[PDB]
Amino acid sequence: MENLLEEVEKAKVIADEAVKLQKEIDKRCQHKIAEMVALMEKHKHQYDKIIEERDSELGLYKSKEQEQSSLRASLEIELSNLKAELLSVKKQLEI
Amino acid sequence: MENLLEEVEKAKVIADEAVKLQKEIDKRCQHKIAEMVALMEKHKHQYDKIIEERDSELGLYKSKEQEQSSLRASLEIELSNLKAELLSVKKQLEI
Amino acid sequence: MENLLEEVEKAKVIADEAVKLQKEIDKRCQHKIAEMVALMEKHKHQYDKIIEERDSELGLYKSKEQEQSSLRASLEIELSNLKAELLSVKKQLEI
Amino acid sequence: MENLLEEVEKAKVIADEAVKLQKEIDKRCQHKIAEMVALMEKHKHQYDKIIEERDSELGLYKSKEQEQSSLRASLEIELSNLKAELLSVKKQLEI
Repeated sequence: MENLLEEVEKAKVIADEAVKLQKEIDKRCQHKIAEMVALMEKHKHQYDKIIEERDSELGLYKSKEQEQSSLRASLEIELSNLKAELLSVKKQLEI
Repeated sequence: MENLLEEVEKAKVIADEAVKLQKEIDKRCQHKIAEMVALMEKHKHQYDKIIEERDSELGLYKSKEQEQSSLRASLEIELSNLKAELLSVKKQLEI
Repeated sequence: MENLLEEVEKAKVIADEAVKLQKEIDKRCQHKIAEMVALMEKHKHQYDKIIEERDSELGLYKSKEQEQSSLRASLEIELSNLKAELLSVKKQLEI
Repeated sequence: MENLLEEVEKAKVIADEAVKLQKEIDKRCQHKIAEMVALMEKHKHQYDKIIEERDSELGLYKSKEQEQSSLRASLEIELSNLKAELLSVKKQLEI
């Protein structure tokens, strides 16, 4: 009759060990998901930082490219004015 | 005297070709930056999607883990009640 | 006649300033590309680390899930053996 | 005496339902980990693609920047040669 009592005790112990082991498995999987979510968050914030910086970057880039284009315009006008004054002196000498 | 005129023309042509080549280089670098920014944006949005989904995930997970724990509680109480009634029958038989 | 000399000097100065400014622009764009490439490399290596770890993870997970399943099997067999011995005692008492 | 039989049956049913629910939870967590691993893999491969392309990019960039520098050198030499021939003509005229 202690047969049944011992068998119910084994049922209890088996159930307990199975439940604790499944809790361990579950927890480990949850922690993996947590750490991957955190890594993704970190990367996402870094990309946000870069994309927010690029607007100020473009403002500065626009200022500099405008100055660059103005310089090219000046250089072209100057080589043209020079070629013109040379065409003038050449004919003054043709006299 | 056409020496100077031709030399100023070469200056013009060299300047023009250098300016167009530097524009090509500049544009290519800008397009690389654009495409990398776009890739980063896509990844960032995907991470946002995942992290926003995980909250609903956790709501569902909580409901299911609560049901699970309630079931374990029921199983423990039942094996205990069973062992107790067996301890009762065993003594009733000891008579 | 110093007109032309001064004008050629201005051409030289304009060309020099334009070239240095375009070098600055170019360099800044190259450095942006560099830093973004480095960030991508860092992220890529981190993902490599995670994906290489997950194989060992799965080995451990398999060991634990096998133990879990064996425990469930034991619990089922035990509750069945118990119900059977109870069906036996019940009839022994029906006598 | 059917009390114990019914109670063992309830233990069996509770255990079965708890085990199936924990399997569902476990599976859902594993599938989340799978899908996140796959997303990370996709991103990692894309970064690999970009970083492998940038080497050919740099080869082309080097060719173009070398041509650019050669052009600047030509422009400088030409404006210098021009200023020199002008300094020559100016003195020939000073006579």
